[PDB]
Amino acid sequence: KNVIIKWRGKPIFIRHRTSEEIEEANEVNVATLRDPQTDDERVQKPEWLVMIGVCTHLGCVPIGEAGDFGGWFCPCHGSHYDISGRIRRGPAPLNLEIPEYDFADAETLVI
Amino acid sequence: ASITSVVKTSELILKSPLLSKIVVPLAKTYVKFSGYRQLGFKMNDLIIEETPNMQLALRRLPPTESYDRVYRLIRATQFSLSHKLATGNDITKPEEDDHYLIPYILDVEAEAFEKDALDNLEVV
Amino acid sequence: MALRKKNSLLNMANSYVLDSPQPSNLNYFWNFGSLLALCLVIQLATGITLAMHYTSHASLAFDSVEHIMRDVNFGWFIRYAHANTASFFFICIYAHMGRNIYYGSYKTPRVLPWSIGVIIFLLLIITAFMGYVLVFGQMSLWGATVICNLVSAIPWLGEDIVHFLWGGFSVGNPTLQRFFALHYLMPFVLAVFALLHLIALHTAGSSNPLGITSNVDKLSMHPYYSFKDLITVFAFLLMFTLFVFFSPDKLGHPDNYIPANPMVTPASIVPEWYLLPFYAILRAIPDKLGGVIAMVAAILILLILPIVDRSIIRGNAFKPISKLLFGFFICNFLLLGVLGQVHIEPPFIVLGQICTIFYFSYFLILLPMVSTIENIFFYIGSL
Amino acid sequence: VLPWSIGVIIFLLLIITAFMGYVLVFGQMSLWGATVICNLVSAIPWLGEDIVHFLWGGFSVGNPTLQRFFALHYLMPFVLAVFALLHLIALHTAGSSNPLGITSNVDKLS
Amino acid sequence: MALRKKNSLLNMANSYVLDSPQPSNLNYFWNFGSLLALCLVIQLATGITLAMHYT
Amino acid sequence: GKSTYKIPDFTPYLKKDRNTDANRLFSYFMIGSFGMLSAAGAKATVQDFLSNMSASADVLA
Amino acid sequence: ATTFYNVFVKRNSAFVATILASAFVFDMTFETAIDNFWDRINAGKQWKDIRHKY
Amino acid sequence: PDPAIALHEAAAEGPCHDFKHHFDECVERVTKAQEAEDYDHAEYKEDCVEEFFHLQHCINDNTADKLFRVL
Amino acid sequence: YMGWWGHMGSPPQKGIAGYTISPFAARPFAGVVHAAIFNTFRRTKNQALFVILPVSFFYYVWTQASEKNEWLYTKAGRHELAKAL
Amino acid sequence: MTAAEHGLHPAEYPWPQNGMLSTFDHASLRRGYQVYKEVCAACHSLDRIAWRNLVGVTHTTDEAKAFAEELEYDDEPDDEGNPRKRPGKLADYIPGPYPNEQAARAANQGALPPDLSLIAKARHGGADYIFALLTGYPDEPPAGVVLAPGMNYNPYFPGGGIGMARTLFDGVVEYEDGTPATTSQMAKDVAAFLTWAAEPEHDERKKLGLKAIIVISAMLGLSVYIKKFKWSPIKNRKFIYNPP
Amino acid sequence: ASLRRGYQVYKEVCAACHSLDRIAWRNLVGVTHTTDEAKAFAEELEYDDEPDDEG
Ligand code: HEC
Ligand code: HEM
Ligand code: HEM
Ligand code: HEM
Ligand code: HEM
Ligand SMILES: CCCCCC[C@H]1C(=O)O[C@H](C)[C@H](NC(=O)c2cccc(NC=O)c2O)C(=O)O[C@@H](C)[C@@H]1OC(=O)CC(C)C
Ligand code: FES
Repeated sequence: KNVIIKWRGKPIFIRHRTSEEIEEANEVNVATLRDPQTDDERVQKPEWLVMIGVCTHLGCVPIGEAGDFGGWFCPCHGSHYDISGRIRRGPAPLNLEIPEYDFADAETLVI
Repeated sequence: ASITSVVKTSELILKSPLLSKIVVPLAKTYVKFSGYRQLGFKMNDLIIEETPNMQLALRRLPPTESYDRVYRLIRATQFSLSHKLATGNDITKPEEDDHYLIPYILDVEAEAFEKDALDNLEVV
Repeated sequence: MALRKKNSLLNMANSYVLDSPQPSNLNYFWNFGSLLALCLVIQLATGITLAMHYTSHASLAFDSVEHIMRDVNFGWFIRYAHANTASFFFICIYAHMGRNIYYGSYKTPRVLPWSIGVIIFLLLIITAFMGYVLVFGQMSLWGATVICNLVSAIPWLGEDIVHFLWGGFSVGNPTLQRFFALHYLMPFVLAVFALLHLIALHTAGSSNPLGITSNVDKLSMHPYYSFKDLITVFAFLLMFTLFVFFSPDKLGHPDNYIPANPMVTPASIVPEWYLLPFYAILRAIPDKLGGVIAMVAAILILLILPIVDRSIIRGNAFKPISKLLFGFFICNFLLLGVLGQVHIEPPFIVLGQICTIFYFSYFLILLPMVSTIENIFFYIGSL
Repeated sequence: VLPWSIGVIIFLLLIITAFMGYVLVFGQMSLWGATVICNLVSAIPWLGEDIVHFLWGGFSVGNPTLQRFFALHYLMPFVLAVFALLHLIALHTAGSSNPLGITSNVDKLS
Repeated sequence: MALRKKNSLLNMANSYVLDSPQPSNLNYFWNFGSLLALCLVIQLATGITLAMHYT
Repeated sequence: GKSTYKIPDFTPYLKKDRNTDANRLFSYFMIGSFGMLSAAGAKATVQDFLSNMSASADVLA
Repeated sequence: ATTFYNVFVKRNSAFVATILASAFVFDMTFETAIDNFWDRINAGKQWKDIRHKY
Repeated sequence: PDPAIALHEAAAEGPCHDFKHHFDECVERVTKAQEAEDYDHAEYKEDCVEEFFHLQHCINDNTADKLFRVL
Repeated sequence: YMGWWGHMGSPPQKGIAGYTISPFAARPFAGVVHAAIFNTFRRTKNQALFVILPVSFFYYVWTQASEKNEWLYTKAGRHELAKAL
Repeated sequence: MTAAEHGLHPAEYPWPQNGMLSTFDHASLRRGYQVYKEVCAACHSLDRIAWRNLVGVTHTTDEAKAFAEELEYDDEPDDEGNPRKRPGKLADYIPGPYPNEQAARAANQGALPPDLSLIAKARHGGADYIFALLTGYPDEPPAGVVLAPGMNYNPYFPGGGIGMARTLFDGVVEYEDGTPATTSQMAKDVAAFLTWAAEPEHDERKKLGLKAIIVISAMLGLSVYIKKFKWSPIKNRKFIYNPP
Repeated sequence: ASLRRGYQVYKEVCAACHSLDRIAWRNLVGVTHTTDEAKAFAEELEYDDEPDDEG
């Protein structure tokens, strides 16, 4: 599941990623990525994808679970984000920004 | 810039035959296009005077030359505000465009530059 | 002795607006000074009036400007007058600076009025930028976001400074309230500097289009320049009228009539037209910090004109090569303006870089070369 | 006389400035102060009522009044600073008086 | 000639705050003028600051 | 060119009827028209501009 | 014509009074004249032209 | 019925005939290209927007004044 | 560098006689038609090159740049755009 | 950018109000309000316009009060502090179809219909853009355009895909004045109406500008005579120099 | 310690009729209560959120 938390007006996508989702994200060779990053750089905890859910192209909010890399699809110009929230296809230049988030408890994070 | 600089550089150019052959005709056309003669000015009337050196040089002008300069400036100011040009005898002919002020300012500056040099002398 | 000379207070007015001795041959380009004074007065009158109807809270700002347009008697006029006069202020200020560059008003003995002038020009930019934000439309927000994120390029402290100016982590209510206070204040500071540059000028008096002394032939400021200033006041008011009453939105950007939305980014963020040349200069440098420095340097480099102009003659009236160079400089400054509003696409990227190099090379290379050569041509040519 | 006379105007501007600033809080004293003080203007014959409504921007003290007092309270201190500077320029012709009331032209200190 | 006297701008500051000739015997009641200047500055500083937070 | 008592030629600009009241009156008609429009314009400007301070449409409602 | 000058122009108090009275008259008449002109060039367009239907 | 329909048709057959034919030929090419297999796995998919804009821009230039004259 | 009336800082003037007539004695618009036509023609002709040269050059530059830009973002210009990025 | 990405620029139509001396056609404004009320108001708000604004522009006071009185607005709470509704008055603003953005987007497949009070000033093109957009839906999108789901092709809208479907069809409105309600007629009327909504001072502003232009022109003419008059002693000055 | 006791009086007696509208839960933290105690007080109440996706 992916949650949408407003944080400074901007939406925050929080996905509770499954084991096989993590695996799917850890596949793509870093080499072939507009914005080259691995999931380990993005998440500080593999079960908590926390991103700023604003598309890096112009600034629409991607519809999650949709896409072609089954992560997030920006409907505006058709840019596809990953399960890491990395850009794969479409006009968007960068991967979906990661806020500064810390796990105060294992059951609560602050953003 | 200093008038001294302008004068020295000009003399270097006039010395070199090659340089003078190409520069002197240019400078003559430049002055024709400049069009200060069409307001009845002599070249030297255009030099910036709000400097201590230039004020001193103007004070050293012979009375006649000074009175004539004041007339040319007033006449030119009047043509400027009327948007007219000089006609007839008011136009400065090339032979009348004499460097009446250059000798005075070169003496003023010679002293001022000597003073600066000598302020920096070192007994060996 | 006449009261206007005897009484100390009256004497100060007298020395500036009545008995002030002026050259008798100032042309129409000497009238932009008084037009800039008129712009500054209109902006204070309309500005103070808008402040009586404006609410600086971000939940209400945009709505308060709609209230001004729709409900306040003549509010449309006061709003459009204020917005358009800001454009006219920059037309007049560019004209006035252009006049000063062409006629060598920056040379001794007028380096001080010129240098204070460069600061007036910076304050006007800051003032007009902050005023733009107060509407809190989309251009307001996205302008403040982008411009204040340039400050992030200041090393080490940049980020901290930005958050301090915004009063928070993004442009929001705190930013809007503080820009309102400062935008109210800055025009008063600008008026004080305008008055200082005049006091500084009073020692030498106005330059004139011939670049010679005017000490030989002076005319009282009144009535001659009083009545000459009225012609351009009425010419200005004709232009003002055409914009304010008949095309009030011609100089503006429609995006500012959409309320600020932090999510949606506008199609294109371009500044107000009068900032466009500096924006083009900034885009020309690929480095973020480099770009900011270049943009500020594009204004501060005017402070070196007194040094780099090596001419023994004041102004360009008599200098055909300098006039051509100045023509190219002014047209390049307009091309920079146009390049500030195109998209960052070929072939405008390289063109913008060439125009930026030309802009700086005027001050650093060409003006020193050309002014040196003209000195030599005047001397040889008149021998 | 001239520095003194300009000073009397500075004193009036200070009263107006401080009165408007008091209104900006919009507490009970703010409101009831603006109500009673601006209803004194109602005593001006013939036009008094009209002037009050014009200053309030309405038929009672409310939002329009508050917004306009904010703008003016911001501005008035700058006017007051200019007059303060004018009374000094006026004073400069005679210089300061002194506690003996005699000339000081004989014995000056920077 | 000293810069503070030569330069027109500096000269105005000079004539008011530095070389201004004053009587030698002003008592403490002549200090309210500068306190009123200080009040006016504090009111501008605090006032402009409040305006950045006031609606 | 030399005599200062030979006043330069001003005939291109001198009005023949220069000392008539008609002549002065005309120039004051121009000045006065200009004063009239400036007064009418200032009244219009002030009245329109200050009306912003009268109750706005929402208040009047 | 001397008479006109002497009465309305010679004293500045009279001249300024004449200018202000003229300004008053101009203001009033110009308002009325523009109103009529504006109504003729915008005929059948304004609310006053269609109001009669209601 | 809608005046615009007639005016647009008239302007397409008349002063904007070259642009009409351009757009038509474009459409023919694109439809044919879409008909062919392994079109979905192509790099560049051609549209007809450019030709459409040239046509519409032309039609509008020839119609604007005429249309507002009949309203 | 500038004084005031009475001591303006002119070098001493002597030998210049200045003459003028009253504004009421002059035709303010004397020879205005001649000036508006012939004088303005003269003054414009003399300054024409200093305006025409830079304006014509920068207009040509802009025209070429804007036409290239337009062409690059057409279908025909796809390939040249791809190389330019 | 591609012209697609910019949107086709709208034609310049000769609106009644174009022209320095031209007001809006108020009969068109009234017709345009009827289009807004019967078509646009389903999805779009007009939040900055009050019922009082229509009075003496499009409607008499009675007609506008009748429109206001048909609606219910939030009153001040009753004496037990329970919420209450009241009938609308002239000072009320025209109410929107949706309570908030989220409701608006949910009803419009994610797209948020903007408020139309300023739309004529908030888009390049103004009335021409609104007219072009409403009339510019082709029967078929140009071959090769891929529309996102819930998008409609419209060349005037930047990007081409707009979340608003074609809405004006011949006879969706029945005008009360017997004007044939063709797509083009309704778009012209509503575009005029929205232009008025964005700039309601337009008629007054241009009349005062006519007065300003005339007076300022006269003062400019006079100021030039006066300048020349006062300067004539300086322009006419002549010198005779005798070198001493 | 008196402030904390006073809050308990406010909460159990005055709050029945009187509001304390200008004080946020965060204001009690490090004055009368630890962050945990204050969050516990806040989390017991319901406040108006932004509308859901159906508005
Ligand atoms: C049932 C829905 C619906 C109706 C009916 C409707 N609209 Fe819209 N409109 C929308 C939606 C949704 C958008 C936003 C489209 C987008 O952002 O993709 C929109 C956008 C607009 C825009 C702005 C497009 C832009 O540039 O951002 C204008 C103008 C507009 N509508 C006017 C009208 C007018 C005028 C009418 C009818 C006379 C109308 N609409 C009828 C739903 C509607
Ligand atoms: C509010 C903005 C400004 C106002 C009101 C203003 C006003 C004036 C006035 C009234 C004058 C004398 C009359 C004239 O020459 O036009 C003047 C002269 C001057 N101004 Fe400005 N000015 C402003 C901004 C600037 C700026 C930005 C500069 C320089 C960058 C500048 C530099 C000068 C200089 C050098 C002079 C002397 C020119 C000369 O007479 O030769 N001023 N200004
Ligand atoms: C040099 C003087 C000034 C300049 C250049 C200037 C410029 C601007 C600009 C450009 C805007 C944006 C206008 C818009 O698009 O709506 C604006 C808005 C504003 N200005 Fe100024 N301004 C000046 C002086 C003042 C002053 C003295 C005040 C006094 C408070 C003021 C109050 C406002 C207010 C309240 C707004 C917001 C309302 C609005 O947008 O119209 N301004 N200003
Ligand atoms: C902002 C308010 C004011 C400021 C900042 C101010 C400042 C000053 C200063 C600095 C001086 C010279 C030093 C001194 O004698 O204390 C002075 C002198 C003076 N002030 Fe004020 N003043 C203000 C208000 C007033 C008022 C309200 C009046 C009169 C009602 C006034 C009348 C004078 C007079 C007459 C002098 C000359 C006194 C003398 O030296 O004998 N001032 N003021
Ligand atoms: C002579 C200078 C000034 C005086 C005598 C003055 C006086 C006052 C007074 C008496 C109040 C009521 C204070 C309260 O009880 O809370 C006040 C409030 C205010 N003043 Fe001033 N003021 C001055 C200058 C300024 C200036 C320059 C600003 C610039 C904006 C300003 C902004 C405010 C604001 C925003 C408030 C309301 C906030 C508040 O009440 O604290 N003041 N002022
Ligand atoms: C009332 C006395 C207070 C002194 C300052 C007031 C103003 C003042 O000095 O006015 C003058 C009329 C001045 N013009 C000139 O110098 C001038 C000189 C030569 C030729 C022309 N034009 C040619 O035909 C001129 O236009 C001007 O407009 O400068 C303002 C900016 C001043 O405002 C200030 O600095 C204070 C503040 C409002 C900026
Ligand atoms: S805005 Fe996200 S795809 Fe273009």
